[PDB]
Amino acid sequence: TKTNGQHAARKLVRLRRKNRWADKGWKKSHTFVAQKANPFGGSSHAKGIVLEKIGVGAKQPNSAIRKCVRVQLIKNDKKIIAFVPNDGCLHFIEENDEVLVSGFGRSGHAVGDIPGVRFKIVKVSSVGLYALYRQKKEKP
Amino acid sequence: TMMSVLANALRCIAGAERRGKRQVLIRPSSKVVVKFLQVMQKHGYIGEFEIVDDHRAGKIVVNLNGRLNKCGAICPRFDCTARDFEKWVKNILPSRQFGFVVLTTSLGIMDHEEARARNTGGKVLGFFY
Amino acid sequence: VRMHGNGHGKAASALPYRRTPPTWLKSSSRDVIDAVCKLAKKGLSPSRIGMQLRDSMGIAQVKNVTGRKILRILKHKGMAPEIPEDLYCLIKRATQMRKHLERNTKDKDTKFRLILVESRIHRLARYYRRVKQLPPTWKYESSTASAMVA
RNA sequence: GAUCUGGUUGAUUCUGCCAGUAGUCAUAUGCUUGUUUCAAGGACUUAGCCAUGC
RNA sequence: AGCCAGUGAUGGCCGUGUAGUGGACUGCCAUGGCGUUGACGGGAGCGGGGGAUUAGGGUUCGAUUCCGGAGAGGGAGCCUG
RNA sequence: GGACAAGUCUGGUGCCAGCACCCGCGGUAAUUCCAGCUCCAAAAGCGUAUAUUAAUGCUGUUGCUGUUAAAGGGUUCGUAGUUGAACUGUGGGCCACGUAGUGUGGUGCCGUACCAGUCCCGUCCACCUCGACGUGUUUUGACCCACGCCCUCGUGGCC
RNA sequence: AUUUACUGUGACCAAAAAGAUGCGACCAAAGCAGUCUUGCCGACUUGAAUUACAAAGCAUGGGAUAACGAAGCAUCAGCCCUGGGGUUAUGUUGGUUUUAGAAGUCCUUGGGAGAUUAUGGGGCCGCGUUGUUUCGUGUGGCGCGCCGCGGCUUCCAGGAAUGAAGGAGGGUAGUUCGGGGGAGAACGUACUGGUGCGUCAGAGGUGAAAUUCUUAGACCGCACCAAGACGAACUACAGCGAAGGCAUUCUUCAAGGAUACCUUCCUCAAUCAAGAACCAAAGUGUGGGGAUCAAAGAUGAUUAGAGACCAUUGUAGUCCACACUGCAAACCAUGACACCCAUGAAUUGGGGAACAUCAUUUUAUUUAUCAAUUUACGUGCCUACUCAGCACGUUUCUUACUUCUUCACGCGAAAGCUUGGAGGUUACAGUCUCAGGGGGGAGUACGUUCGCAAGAGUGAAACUUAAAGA
RNA sequence: AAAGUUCACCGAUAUUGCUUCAAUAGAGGAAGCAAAAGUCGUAACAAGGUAGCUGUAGGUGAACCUGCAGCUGGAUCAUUU
RNA sequence: GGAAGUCGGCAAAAUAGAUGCGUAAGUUCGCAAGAAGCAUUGGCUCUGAGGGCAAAAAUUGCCAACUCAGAACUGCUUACGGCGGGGAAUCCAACUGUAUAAUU
Ligand SMILES: [K+]
Ligand SMILES: [K+]
Ligand SMILES: [K+]
Ligand SMILES: [K+]
Ligand SMILES: [K+]
Ligand SMILES: [K+]
Ligand SMILES: [K+]
Ligand SMILES: [K+]
Ligand SMILES: [K+]
Ligand SMILES: [K+]
Ligand SMILES: [K+]
Ligand SMILES: [K+]
Ligand SMILES: [K+]
Ligand SMILES: [Mg+2]
Ligand SMILES: [Mg+2]
Ligand SMILES: [Mg+2]
Ligand SMILES: [Mg+2]
Ligand SMILES: [Mg+2]
Ligand SMILES: [Mg+2]
Ligand SMILES: [Mg+2]
Ligand SMILES: [Mg+2]
Ligand SMILES: [Mg+2]
Ligand SMILES: [Mg+2]
Ligand SMILES: [Mg+2]
Ligand SMILES: [Mg+2]
Ligand SMILES: [Mg+2]
Ligand SMILES: [Mg+2]
Ligand SMILES: [Mg+2]
Ligand SMILES: [Mg+2]
Ligand SMILES: [Mg+2]
Ligand SMILES: [Mg+2]
Ligand SMILES: [Mg+2]
Ligand SMILES: [Mg+2]
Ligand SMILES: [Mg+2]
Ligand SMILES: [Mg+2]
Ligand SMILES: [Mg+2]
Ligand SMILES: [Mg+2]
Ligand SMILES: [Mg+2]
Ligand SMILES: [Mg+2]
Ligand SMILES: [Mg+2]
Ligand SMILES: [Mg+2]
Ligand SMILES: [Mg+2]
Ligand SMILES: [Mg+2]
Ligand SMILES: [Mg+2]
Ligand SMILES: [Mg+2]
Ligand SMILES: [Mg+2]
Ligand SMILES: [Mg+2]
Ligand SMILES: [Mg+2]
Ligand SMILES: [Mg+2]
Ligand SMILES: [Mg+2]
Ligand SMILES: [Mg+2]
Ligand SMILES: [Mg+2]
Ligand SMILES: [Mg+2]
Ligand SMILES: [Mg+2]
Ligand SMILES: [Mg+2]
Ligand SMILES: [Mg+2]
Ligand SMILES: [Mg+2]
Ligand SMILES: [Mg+2]
Ligand SMILES: [Mg+2]
Ligand SMILES: [Mg+2]
Ligand SMILES: [Mg+2]
Ligand code: NA
Ligand code: NA
Ligand code: NA
Ligand code: NA
Ligand code: NA
Ligand code: NA
Ligand code: NA
Ligand code: NA
Ligand code: NA
Repeated sequence: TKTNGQHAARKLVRLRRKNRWADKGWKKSHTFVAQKANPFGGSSHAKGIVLEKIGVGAKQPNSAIRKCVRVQLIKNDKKIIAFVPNDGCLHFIEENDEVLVSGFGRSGHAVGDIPGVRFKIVKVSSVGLYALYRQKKEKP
Repeated sequence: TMMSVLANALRCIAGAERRGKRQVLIRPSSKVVVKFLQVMQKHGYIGEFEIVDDHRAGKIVVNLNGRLNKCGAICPRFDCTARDFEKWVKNILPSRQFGFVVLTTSLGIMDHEEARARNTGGKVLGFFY
Repeated sequence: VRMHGNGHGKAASALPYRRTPPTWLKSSSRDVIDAVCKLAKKGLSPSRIGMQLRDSMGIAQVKNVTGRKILRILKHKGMAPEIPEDLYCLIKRATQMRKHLERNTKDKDTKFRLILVESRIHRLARYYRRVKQLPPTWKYESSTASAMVA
């Protein structure tokens, strides 16, 4: 119901400071804890090495194999799972290749029916995965 | 306990006009209450009123003519610079064509239209329309 | 509402609008002052002096005739009580309750009421120290207060 | 521009979030690129290490 | 949730040192000084003029052209002026 | 396909391959996948990722919610803090003249109504003719606004 | 002695950037330039003028506020005049000495003031105990008038202060009101166990049984004894308490609210981090006590099974004293204080009217706009005294818990709320305080304070989800 | 007037020891979240077949059962006038 | 060199007084504790503080005792006696005490 006092500025300032920690959006941007757990060091992209090609089953209502990959990041030696989009496009990737990884669209949240994947492959050997798919370039 | 005589009086008048009464009794009275009522009466919103003496804070009986839609006090009494009249009119009034904001200035208690003519600011007391 | 309860009591007296004394009184201002000083000699509080005048000698208010209040008259004559009357009556009540609590240690209801009365005393003493009716550095203690009281 | 829309039910009216939408002399990457004017350009990480010339 | 005093902490007296004032520093004396109107400790961070978003109130950015401060691998000392 | 502008077109695949920010599509007639043809947006530009502002009255001073959706302390006392009743008081004259509400009195006063008289019917329900009061005028006078002047601008005290 | 906040007007405030005047760089993003009378030039060319929190500084205004002071006998001296008393300047500098002022300090005349009456106390005592004013010349109303005296003396300031909030506190009264609280003494049946008599074959328990007691006399009947708990019916949309809670009688102790009042006082107040006290049942420690019921345990059933529901038992507990604990669907799932608010029946306490007891305005012939008096009314019991008493009937008032199924606006997503709000809120501002921000992980982990323990308070994240919910 | 001697002061650097912060290996013991339409039962939703739920204490393969006080969010707004 | 000796650090070595600063886990809140650990210590010449008794009294005079705290100068061959080594854990017994005179 709040004060409304005309000399109660201190009470109002203290009230807003305490109650601003109760929303996840404000807390996440001010806490430095999600940044440390983020495999990317607060960046939009990262480079890594391919360790293995794996198949991830889709969630229950759907039924498919999603053709993901396991990548170790160069900057801090963390392991993640990245999705490889588009038809085929797994034949362009080999073990020990160098890839560029970006996020999905939901800022660290898993998307679609893929269980726990929040990254996707963007470049391989510094050519461009979608360009290879449309045959505009050849893999070096 | 009661902390504002002016706020108490304006709530009694606005409540009575909502119910369509002809007269209302206000208790207790004060100098600021009488001045506020004289501004409303001058513009033709209430009519005749009478003060009864009891050797304490008095009592007021007000006659209502049915022209008053709403009146109310503003707490706390914010300061209003002479260039800030448009901001208050936009916020608490139905339009820019009628209605008044009542201020207390060093020249006395007056509506915002008279204060603009005399070029004085002050502290906002209330409103009516 | 009451200071220390939930009761909403309205019982009180209503003074009249007309302040002039009636024409049948026929009692001078000097006579009223003499009657007030006699009763204080007998040892009555200002509240009891006013009731005695009202009930027997037909004086409705001691301010409407002689133009002075009862406690002001006593102060001028030098017969005012050492501590304010309302403060004294509260200290006396607390003393009686403590005496009862010495023998009865299971009276949790009386212990609760003692807390309220002592809280009222400390609030009253704070006001009287500010308006300089009590000397500064005046304190109420349960051990000492048994004295200086009825 | 003082503007909102999709998802909880066999249907209804809510609370509430998730998703959509517009900008950024705001960075990076992909595809594409005929003419002209004006412009920032190893800050982010490593106040890390330096051939040569000035 | 308490901080500061052997070895300066707050103030006083006579001095020394400085271009000059000063617990800046030597000797002696008193017990002071700060704090829920958030001291002490911790985290991020060069400050400002300003930029972005514009019903209004606000939220957020400012290493970077102008002004001020600091540094020249780290950290200490110094001559000439 | 919807949000969201634009096909109930033609082949292939058959819960596979894949699409899909969200809802969802795909097991033999797929408006959603892979393609062809048409069409849409904005265009020398257009997608994607991360951060931030608006959308957000989902941080609410302006401006949120608290019976049952998340949310009133088990109850009293109580310090710092915030908030706290009324009063000392805004004057009066003189003209002028368009207002200007009211009372008090002037002046005449068709018609209507009322009271008091006279006669007359009735005994349960009706009428005639006069000596005044009203109603309606017209000024005075006290409230009101506009415009000038004056005031030792309460009383008192000088002149 | 008067001061701040607020408000009007001006001072002091780098540029760039931002708002703005002017100029056809071909337009524009720009820039501060440029134009033409055809110039040995001119326009005395231009390049205006703004905003910039908060603090500071100058001079207006005094309505709302705020900082001071005071708490009213801790006070109050009344003004002007005339007659008395007891540093200059002497030509300059340096020394001695004076005459006067002024000041204070006591007497006295002149005058006018006063915001509160020289007339207040004694004694020395002695004496005796028809003129205005209404109202119709006149009438009628008119209002005023038609231990007492006495001279003296001494002492004396004792009346000048807003008012008493349908704000708080205190006082007196009905020895009012009530399952309110603490102490003693007793009372009542019942469950259980004994004792004494009588009788004789079963009693108990269940849906049906069995475990169990019984000719060594159970169950049943009468009388009595012992110990512990509990106070039925009356008992209610009733009372009291801050909540948790409180039910036999009598005797005691201190309190509490409401009502009544021409008592007193004069802002003493509301809400509250920190802090304090109390707080159901279970549970804990040390002594008592131990009738009933009964976690754990035992036995009999039932069942596919039955560590359960049913039956017979049975320990801790259940009760008291003194210490702890502070966890409830601790609920009205509804924070405290204050204002306004329509209707009809009821109810709990106090008071007024009534009953009973005592005592013995004009007017007004010709009117009316918000009336000048709706105030009315009886019953039963009652000395061959907790009594001028006790109930009932009728009309008002203050306080409290409520109802409408013959309760209005208004509000709400709805169910519903409604003088007691969940109303008076997008027509959004009376005051203070505590919580919430999608569902889970979770009131969990870690750290710290409190506790004998059981626990209590404070209190995250990584991850995971598109709904959960009303 | 150079080298050089002694003392005071400023003080880099190294070693040792405390304090503080940030990341990190671990046999074993647990908790949470998912998947697979695995095994045992049936606690809740109807009086869910013993009404349900809160606090507390004990017990048991699992859901749960039992004792004491409370609530209706009940399966009763209700019966000596 | 530093336990490689040995069943076993047995025996020996080793710590050490006083003063200033500082001190962990655990805990029945009393302890643990001298926990752990760092620094100073001579000689000589000086300075300050800590009192009684008298007097016509913040004054003057007379006088006793041995502690504590500082300064300058100067020195070391680390130099009598006496005087705890410390820490991290497991098993048993709560603790002080008694007890096989002559192997426990
Ligand atoms: K000095
Ligand atoms: K030079
Ligand atoms: K097909
Ligand atoms: K909300
Ligand atoms: K017990
Ligand atoms: K049982
Ligand atoms: K609780
Ligand atoms: K009652
Ligand atoms: K159950
Ligand atoms: K079931
Ligand atoms: K239970
Ligand atoms: K130890
Ligand atoms: K011993
Ligand atoms: Mg209170
Ligand atoms: Mg259906
Ligand atoms: Mg930095
Ligand atoms: Mg900068
Ligand atoms: Mg940086
Ligand atoms: Mg730049
Ligand atoms: Mg640079
Ligand atoms: Mg430098
Ligand atoms: Mg470098
Ligand atoms: Mg489509
Ligand atoms: Mg469409
Ligand atoms: Mg997107
Ligand atoms: Mg097809
Ligand atoms: Mg935002
Ligand atoms: Mg908005
Ligand atoms: Mg809830
Ligand atoms: Mg509550
Ligand atoms: Mg006020
Ligand atoms: Mg500019
Ligand atoms: Mg009062
Ligand atoms: Mg028996
Ligand atoms: Mg009974
Ligand atoms: Mg108990
Ligand atoms: Mg026991
Ligand atoms: Mg139990
Ligand atoms: Mg049973
Ligand atoms: Mg039994
Ligand atoms: Mg008990
Ligand atoms: Mg609650
Ligand atoms: Mg609602
Ligand atoms: Mg609501
Ligand atoms: Mg509001
Ligand atoms: Mg949440
Ligand atoms: Mg402990
Ligand atoms: Mg225990
Ligand atoms: Mg806990
Ligand atoms: Mg049943
Ligand atoms: Mg079941
Ligand atoms: Mg059941
Ligand atoms: Mg159960
Ligand atoms: Mg060996
Ligand atoms: Mg060997
Ligand atoms: Mg040895
Ligand atoms: Mg410790
Ligand atoms: Mg030691
Ligand atoms: Mg032993
Ligand atoms: Mg021993
Ligand atoms: Mg032996
Ligand atoms: Na739902
Ligand atoms: Na060209
Ligand atoms: Na070109
Ligand atoms: Na910054
Ligand atoms: Na600089
Ligand atoms: Na917002
Ligand atoms: Na029981
Ligand atoms: Na309840
Ligand atoms: Na009602």
